[PDB]
Amino acid sequence: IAAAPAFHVSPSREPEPRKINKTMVS
Amino acid sequence: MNELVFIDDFDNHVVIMSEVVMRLNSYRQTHYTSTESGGTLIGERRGQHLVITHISEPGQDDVRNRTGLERKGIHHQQKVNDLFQQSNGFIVYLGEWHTHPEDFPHPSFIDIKSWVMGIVATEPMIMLIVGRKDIWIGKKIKNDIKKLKKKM
Ligand SMILES: [Zn+2]
Repeated sequence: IAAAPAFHVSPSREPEPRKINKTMVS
Repeated sequence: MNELVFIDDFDNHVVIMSEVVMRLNSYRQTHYTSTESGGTLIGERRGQHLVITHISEPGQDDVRNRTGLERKGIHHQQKVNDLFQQSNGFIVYLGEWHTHPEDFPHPSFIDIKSWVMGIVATEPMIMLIVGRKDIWIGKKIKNDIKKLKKKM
């Protein structure tokens, strides 16, 4: 219900897996 | 321990599913000896909305200290790689998360600088900080970052 608006839009597909940045410092 | 729902100024929803919240809160730095934990945020793009379905978790491959974290493990990319395969390209990398040894957290100058230099946000991205008592969550578009609001 609170999250329902997000699930009322069809998802998007992406072509290939994302390349995450190496060494994420924080 | 149920879902968390956050909204931006355009009422674009950012949904953190209940299993993700439980995994995140399991790394809260509740003790003074607790080191920092973190990983990747993985989920689904549904229009302008985002749904966080999975996270990558810390491993001994990572450098974990009390107020510092270096997400280096190769298993983080593999989780993104495998979830992309199982979902036929619907569950994708969406951002980064880490913990803070404070009750109600806010990003530091090192957190902000590393996010603008680390995450590429041609499409919307999410940053998350797991505090001892609550969560800070922000959205990234290119080089701009803005805190989300908890949905009433
Ligand atoms: Zn920090």
